[PDB]
Amino acid sequence: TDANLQEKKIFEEKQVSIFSHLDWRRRRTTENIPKDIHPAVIRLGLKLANYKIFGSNQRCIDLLKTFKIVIQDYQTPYGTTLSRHLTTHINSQIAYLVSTRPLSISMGNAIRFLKLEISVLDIDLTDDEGKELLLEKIDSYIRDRIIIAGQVIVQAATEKIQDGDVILTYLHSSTVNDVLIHAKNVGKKFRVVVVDSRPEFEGRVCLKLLTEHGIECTYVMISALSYIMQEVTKIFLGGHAMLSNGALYSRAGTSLISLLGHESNVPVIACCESYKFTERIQLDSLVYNELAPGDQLVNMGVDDFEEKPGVLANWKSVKNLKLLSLKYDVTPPRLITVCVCEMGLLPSTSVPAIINEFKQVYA
Amino acid sequence: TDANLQEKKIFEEKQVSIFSHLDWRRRRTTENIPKDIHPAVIRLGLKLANYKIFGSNQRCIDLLKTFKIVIQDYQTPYGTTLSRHLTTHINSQIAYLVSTRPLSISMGNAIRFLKLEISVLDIDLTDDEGKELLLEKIDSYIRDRIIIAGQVIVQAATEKIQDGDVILTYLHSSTVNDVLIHAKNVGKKFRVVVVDSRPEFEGRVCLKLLTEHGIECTYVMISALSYIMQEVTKIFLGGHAMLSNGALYSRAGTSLISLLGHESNVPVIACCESYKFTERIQLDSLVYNELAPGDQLVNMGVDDFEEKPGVLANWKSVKNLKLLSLKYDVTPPRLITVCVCEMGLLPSTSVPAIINEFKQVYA
Amino acid sequence: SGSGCLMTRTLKNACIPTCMVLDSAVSFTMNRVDLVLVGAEGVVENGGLINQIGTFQLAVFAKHAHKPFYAVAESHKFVRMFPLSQYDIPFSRPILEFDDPSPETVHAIHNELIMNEEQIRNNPTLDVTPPEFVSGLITDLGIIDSKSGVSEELIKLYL
Amino acid sequence: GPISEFMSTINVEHTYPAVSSLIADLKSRKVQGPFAVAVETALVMRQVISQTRWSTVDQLIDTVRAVGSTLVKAQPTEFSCGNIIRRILRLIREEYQELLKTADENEKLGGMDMRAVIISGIQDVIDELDKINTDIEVQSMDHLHSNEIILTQGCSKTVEAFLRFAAKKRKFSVIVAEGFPNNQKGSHAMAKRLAQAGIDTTVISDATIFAIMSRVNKVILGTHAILGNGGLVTYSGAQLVAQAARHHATPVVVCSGIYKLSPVYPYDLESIIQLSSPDKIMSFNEGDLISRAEILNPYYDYIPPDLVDLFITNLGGYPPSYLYRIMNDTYDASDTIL
Amino acid sequence: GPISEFMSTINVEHTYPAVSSLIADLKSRKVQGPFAVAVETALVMRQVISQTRWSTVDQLIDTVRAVGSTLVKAQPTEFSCGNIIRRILRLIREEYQELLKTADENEKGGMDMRAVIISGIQDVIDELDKINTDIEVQSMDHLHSNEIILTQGCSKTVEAFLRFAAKKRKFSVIVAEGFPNNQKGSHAMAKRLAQAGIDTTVISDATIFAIMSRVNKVILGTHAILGNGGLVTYSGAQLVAQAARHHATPVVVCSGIYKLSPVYPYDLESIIQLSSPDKIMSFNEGDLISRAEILNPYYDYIPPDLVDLFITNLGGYPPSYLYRIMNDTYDASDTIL
Repeated sequence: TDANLQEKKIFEEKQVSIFSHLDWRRRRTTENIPKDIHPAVIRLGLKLANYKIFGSNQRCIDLLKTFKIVIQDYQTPYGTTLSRHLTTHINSQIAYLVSTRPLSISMGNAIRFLKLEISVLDIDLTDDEGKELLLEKIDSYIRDRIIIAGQVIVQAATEKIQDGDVILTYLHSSTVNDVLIHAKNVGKKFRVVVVDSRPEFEGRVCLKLLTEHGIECTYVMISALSYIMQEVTKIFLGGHAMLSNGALYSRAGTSLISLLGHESNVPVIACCESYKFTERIQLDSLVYNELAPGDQLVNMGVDDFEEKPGVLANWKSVKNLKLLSLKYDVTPPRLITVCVCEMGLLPSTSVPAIINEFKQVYA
Repeated sequence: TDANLQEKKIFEEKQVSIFSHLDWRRRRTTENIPKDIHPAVIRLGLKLANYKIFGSNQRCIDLLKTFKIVIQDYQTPYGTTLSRHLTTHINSQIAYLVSTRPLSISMGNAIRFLKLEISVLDIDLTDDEGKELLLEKIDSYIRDRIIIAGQVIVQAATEKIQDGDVILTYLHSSTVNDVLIHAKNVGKKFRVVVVDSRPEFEGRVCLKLLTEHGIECTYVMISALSYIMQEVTKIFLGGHAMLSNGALYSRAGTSLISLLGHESNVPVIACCESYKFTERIQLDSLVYNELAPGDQLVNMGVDDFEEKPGVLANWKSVKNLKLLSLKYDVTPPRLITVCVCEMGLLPSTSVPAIINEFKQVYA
Repeated sequence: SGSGCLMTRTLKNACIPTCMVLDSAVSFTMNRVDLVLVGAEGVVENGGLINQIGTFQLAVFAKHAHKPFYAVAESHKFVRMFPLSQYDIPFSRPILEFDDPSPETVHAIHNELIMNEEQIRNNPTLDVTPPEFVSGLITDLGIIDSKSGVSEELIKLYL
Repeated sequence: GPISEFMSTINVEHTYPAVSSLIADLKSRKVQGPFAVAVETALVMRQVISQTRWSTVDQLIDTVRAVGSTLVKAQPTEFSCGNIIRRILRLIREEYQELLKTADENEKLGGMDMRAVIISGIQDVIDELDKINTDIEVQSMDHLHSNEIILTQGCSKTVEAFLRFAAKKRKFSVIVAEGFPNNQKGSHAMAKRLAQAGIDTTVISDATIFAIMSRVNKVILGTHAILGNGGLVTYSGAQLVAQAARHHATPVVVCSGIYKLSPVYPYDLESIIQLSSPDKIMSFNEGDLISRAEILNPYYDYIPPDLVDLFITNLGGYPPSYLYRIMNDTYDASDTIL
Repeated sequence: GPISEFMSTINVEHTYPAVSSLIADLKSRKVQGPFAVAVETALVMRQVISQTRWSTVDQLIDTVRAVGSTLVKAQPTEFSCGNIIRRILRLIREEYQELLKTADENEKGGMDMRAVIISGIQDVIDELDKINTDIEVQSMDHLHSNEIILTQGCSKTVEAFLRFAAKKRKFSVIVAEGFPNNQKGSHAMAKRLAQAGIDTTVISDATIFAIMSRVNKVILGTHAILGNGGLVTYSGAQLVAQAARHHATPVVVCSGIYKLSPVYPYDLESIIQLSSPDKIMSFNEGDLISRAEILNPYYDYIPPDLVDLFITNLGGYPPSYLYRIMNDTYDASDTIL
């Protein structure tokens, strides 16, 4: 690329706008693509930028079982051995795989794990030797950290549900959906509240899923929160990641949900999985975030961009007027009453210890 | 004043710095004063910029006592009666005075009052008839509005003092001193805490006064508030003005006193006088305020006049470096427990109604 | 429980000044206190507190009156329970139920018109202090203020 | 005491035609919003006074104090209606008592044809309303300052003209949370207008409020009405702004007219908030859903008065603990209920 | 159990001369500050181990567990000393235990681990001359351009913290001269970073509330941290804390970890020392100094529930995680000396 130039503009993008630093640059096409790139990565790469309702957790899976194929189809050159070169190959994958959409925390941590096990294997094992354990090491990483922990959480989460509750979710969290779905099958008596928001109404698909199991549900937009919260008794939240201070990191309205719940004295239950935890720490919801294109706001009506001649459609060419839409915010711990990880129901502030319970397992 | 394109220069003084708008322009010397300036006004204008400890009350008094001399020495241009022309003369006195120090609230309200009585004055009188009248009105103002109100506040103030108390004042409020000395003269058994602060340690003179009446007094700078407040049981503050929202407007360190007092459960008592109430309001202590030259804190050490220099003597010519010192800051009303006006003990939020009692049932 | 009188004597019996306070007027006394100290009848995961009813009644005052709050707990009182709110705790009998007044007709130190044993039973015997109000939790393991180390030490107990 | 007991149905339509004509448009929401209600509610009574027969004065107040009870029974939530009425009741009894004393001014010891002044008194308040935005926007320069970051919601025209005034001389930035789903259209228009006014305006989703409040100086708001307790009956999604602002120690500022002030007390909110059609929320097409779920869409939010920090009025800026004094100087406690 | 109950003063002065020398310089403030206390403490203990005769490790434990109790009796408030000690004690018992296990290979004398302990001590020394470098890095993950920072009283750790970010990003900072004690140093700091191209604004120690309205973050460098996460900071720092809490402005602390200590703040009146009143009132007002009560606190205390994030030579962590550093850095027995 332009190299330091395009890497100096970024550090010039530091001025008045409190979003001057948020990386807007994307690649939604395979135009001018490099050749160091495996096909299945590209499909995944196009999946990220174009899928909308996807990837609270499914990315890490879809990334890993894709990674297997990469290493499977990989073969080391005759000169150097395997571990001396594999990372550089994978490093060239993620670089592309970033310009499609910035990494999640669930993905980033897994990558940080994979690069480790690469550097620790013994050289005696040959290619067909070295590959075979990685898949198991990966297939285990999937079953141990993701799926099982899910089933553990779903059990533990459904545990503290009581017959007669009225519980509230917000924008289709595949984890929390599995909870309510599991809750119905055990015969728990309750009903659910679904809060949707603009732009891409990620919540209606949760309405579909829940209704296809016969669940008394209620669909109201976020701006009506002050109303419906009186009905609610419990609040469940599936997060993108939890922070070292104990803050919950999820999509835009995740804060207001926790806020009014507190000021209405209902609990905020954060269902998140352990590997999503991060030693990262941030105070305001603007230091580290990820942007969605503001064009999607032009859609005035209740559908994805289609027959929506918004009066803003020319904002890209109207000075002093620029739209935006974060898709992640930072909710402080004072509102979160509890996080439920496969290590059990823990106080959100108890996160960073759990991370330290891994560096012991890993040397 | 080249013109009021220098006021356009003020319109350019709205830049990044929070204090860009705060007026720094002063005239602390009689260089090139205009002709139409009364001598006894000059002395005051000099007293303004150079005096310290200039109590907000005494200024209003010394202003009025000076104003009488202006009118008493005033003679209208005959053929044009008094009321038609008096204001512009006086209006040319204020415009000078403000260039020595911006008008206190204790003065501006008096200004807006006298200018009123000028307009309402009966034309069918003559000069020696007219000027003699408002002199009594001025004297009546000083009798009713301040001295009596002062004499009422103190009595009502010391009423709520209890034997065994520990009083805390800060930076010499002539009213606050006036009530403290009364407390000793009625045999009230107590002791006083005196908080001082940089730069011009206005609190020493409060210590001087109280000591010359023999009171168990305690002198500590404000950066020890966390310590001393445990001993304190009541707090008394004399304000520069009280806002219609209920906020108290006094010297820069007034807020932390009330804050630390609240978080230590001591009451905050605002002894202020009615004529120092204002219809305006402030959310930040920066929008409406007045400054002091930053040089005055260059002198490190315990003295002010004494030529003990510092490491910042070049700050005027060191870019990205600037010293400042606001003289006043607001104080949110929820920290003020009571305000002591001559209308009695009132909650600070009841201020704006009292102002209406003046606007209404009068003219 | 009326356990105050027992606590009163046992202190007075050890030559220290006492002054009983009815549970209705603790707040009026807070400004006079310098420290608040209560026992523990049970400790949950989140740092909460299970003690005799009215324990939370105090800690809110100490909070609002800006006075510290300490609770003494022995290690063997920790429990795996994790109540969400300040209410969801397993309780035997039904609690705080009402009546059904059909249309009929059945009929300052007033010291003898007190709630009968029956209607007293309808009251709960335990309240719960959330961890935000426990400035300090003292145990045989030491003093624990984190209310996350409460859990780490807890996990260290349940093998 | 509604009029239906005093006067029947058809007779009202013959002597007071616009009344029953209005009530139709008032329940059918042909006329809605506070301003549009007030102006119409006024000139209706103009014709009423211009076409009524009466002798004394207690009978006259008993008439207007009766039609209003119905005229507010149509759509009570639009408090702008009754507010015009309660002020009118004082307008005559202040006029009556004022002229009752010019009689005994020198009298040594009738009651009609004072309509034109009452009409002129009525006509006055109408001229005041077309002024309301004008004598409010001038208060902006006492607060808004350059480089400051502002957040508002919806499309309150009063708040619009408020900012644009400062925008002419000083330049700064604002943040527009679209009042989804109801205040959507107007919000976008306002933002586009704010741009041409030279404001670094940024349109955000309704849910991005908490994210940017961390670096927001002040928040400005324009309600739909203010109740007796100082509570705000505002368009949808405002409690999000308030709670997020308070949680960030951000000062809340309300720039409302005074006619939207009403002393009715918020006994129960469930009888206050209204709900438009769910069409504004979920498309009619998703037929499986609308049958299997309960869908609601309100456009009224309520915020308790202990949240706001300042009101901007055509009279001036005043703290919430002072609104009562405006009431007794504008209404009469006899006319609280109707 | 002080050393006097184990060795006599002359013997202490003979075999361990630098100890009594340091004890003198301690109670007399010849040495001062947390850092300078720490470095000199270990250097003393280095020579101690370098010049001592013993056999068992249990007796060696009892020795260091005694001098410290005496060394901490000198000027306890400078907790930096005792923190170094308890670190060594664990550094022994775990080094002993790790060497008690290699010898248990199949055997189923026991000393002269000297130079290792010295090599372990030197590892502590070289670790300290580094905290700033280890801390000034995490800046770029918080401070951004056009941000507004408030900070009081010439904390060296905080200085290099900002100056690092100021090399690449440009932003503003408000400095409140920690009057009266931190006066001189604070002005120097302001003057220093002023040259580092960062908008510097020196204020009175009292205008804190006025500007907190438009302050993004606040940053503080303490003198010590106690077992409950409380902060023992230099004079006049509770204001800015309480000023921040009232404005929802977050509070961050950039401190090395050696200042952390598990002493529990039972009574603060036994913690906050008091310096000379000369620093706030001249000797001249003889009428006043005889007629009133003058006090000048050296330190200030803020409770942990006001801190929002810590910055350490290890990383950023919330206060609730602090304990898990102590158990990973100290041993529970060595809380009380």
